[PDB]
Amino acid sequence: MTQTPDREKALELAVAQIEKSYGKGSVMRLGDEARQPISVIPTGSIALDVALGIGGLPRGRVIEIYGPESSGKTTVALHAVANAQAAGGVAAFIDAEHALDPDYAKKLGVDTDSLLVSQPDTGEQALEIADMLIRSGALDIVVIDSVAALVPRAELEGEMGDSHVGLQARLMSQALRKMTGALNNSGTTAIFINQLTTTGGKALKFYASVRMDVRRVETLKDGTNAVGNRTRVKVVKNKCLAPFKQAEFDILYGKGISREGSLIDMGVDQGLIRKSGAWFTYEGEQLGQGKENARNFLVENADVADEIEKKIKEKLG
Ligand SMILES: Nc1ncnc2c1ncn2[C@@H]1O[C@H](COP(=O)(O)OP(=O)(O)OP(O)(O)=S)[C@@H](O)[C@H]1O
Repeated sequence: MTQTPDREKALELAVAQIEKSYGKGSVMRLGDEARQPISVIPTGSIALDVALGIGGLPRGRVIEIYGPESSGKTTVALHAVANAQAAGGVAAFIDAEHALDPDYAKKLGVDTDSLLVSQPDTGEQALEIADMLIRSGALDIVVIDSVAALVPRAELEGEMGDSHVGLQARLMSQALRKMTGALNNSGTTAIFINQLTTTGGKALKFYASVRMDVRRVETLKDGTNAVGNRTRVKVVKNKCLAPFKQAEFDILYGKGISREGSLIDMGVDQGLIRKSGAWFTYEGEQLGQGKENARNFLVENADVADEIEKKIKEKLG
């Protein structure tokens, strides 16, 4: 085929016709600029926000965060909550692990007091409770802790002959379908924490519109012991912007995600902040000597912090 121009035009209608029936994120080029909506739940880390493309989590979708135990998910999730919350939004927390610490959550910015919590007996109850709580069209964000802890009724009792094995993947399958509808039809985004899959996974893997692979990189040293960690997240799936994009941020013990720290790391890799060796400078005057001093600077001089964060959004968005 001695073609050339008439190709790019035909390929247009291809994609064009693909999206028209399968959705707008069905086909993409890893290079495509990202589409951008009105609502988006900031994750609390400008780095990851600019790796999700839309600058934060997508409403009306189902998000999946998975990875080793003690990676960062619940933090990354609780943050999403604090944001959705600080915008006058209401959130619920479906607990199947019984491992939430409000003091921490509160430090991150969660308004625990008005944080709706639920602790289901069986897995179905947990998902059925999340359903209506979703159909009310009142919740902004809902997070189910552990897709691996939602044991079906059967297993929880004595089981049945009929045909068992793989009761979750079904409990999930069924659930996910009935739910997907109410989600992308109410504007409530739902987060599913997965503990490192094949569990109830499969189902979710596909329904999920954004899949996050969270993992700890190093144990952030601090001259002393260990303030926080160096988490690395990678959107393995993302129907809202080109996927396979990754980000890294710090999680200070008891402090949570270091917004400021991200402000700096993104700052330098965007030319807005300079590095005169150990020295962190920003458009003239100095920020400090060493990322921590820098961070410690931004944390209090919160007035400038916002300036920098503001500009990075005018630079990429
Ligand atoms: N209650 C807490 N108090 C102090 N630090 C915490 C607390 N919960 C989490 N962290 C820190 O945050 C990081 C892990 O976030 P987690 O909430 O454990 O998320 P995961 O998403 O890692 O969670 P499991 O799956 O580990 S709860 C680590 O660096 C922890 O030290």
